[PDB]
Amino acid sequence: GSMSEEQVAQDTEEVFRSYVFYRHQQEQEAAPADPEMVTLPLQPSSTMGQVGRQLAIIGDDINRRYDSEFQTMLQHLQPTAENAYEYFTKIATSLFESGINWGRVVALLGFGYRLALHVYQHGLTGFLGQVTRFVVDFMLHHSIARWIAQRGGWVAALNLG
Amino acid sequence: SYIDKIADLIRKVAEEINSKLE
Repeated sequence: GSMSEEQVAQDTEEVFRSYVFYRHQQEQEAAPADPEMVTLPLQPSSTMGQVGRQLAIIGDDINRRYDSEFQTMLQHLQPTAENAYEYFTKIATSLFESGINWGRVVALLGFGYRLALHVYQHGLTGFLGQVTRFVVDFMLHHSIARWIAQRGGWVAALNLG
Repeated sequence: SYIDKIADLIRKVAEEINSKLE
């Protein structure tokens, strides 16, 4: 059968944490990095570490074009540890209201990156571990981990062309 | 309402990512 949703949940933690680290580094000559970002669940050369890295690279030009608008919108929302679960949940639910596709799955990683970075840079709170759980649990509970598993896991995102 | 505006922007980014991945 397919890999389990539990396996995809583990893989998602690895993809997200790698993604966050490599995304911050590619944006650093444009925000302090949360020191927790250098702690990964596994070595970064693992398969899921490579997937996270490649997804960060693929999105670079897209994410740069939307930075100013997202920065303004998050400054207005003022996410903190006290409201981040509510805002993450509502935004993620709306992102997936029409169904699942790989762009939305990868965009959820990007939103998690921006949310964690804002809470740290502006809220002075390290919240990366918590946002990691928000992302993993959201995917588990809204059938996304299952959808991923049934397509062969996260490596599928890099193999659609 | 403002949540919806942010989600709308993420949905736009997602379609750009999807196109690039495909």
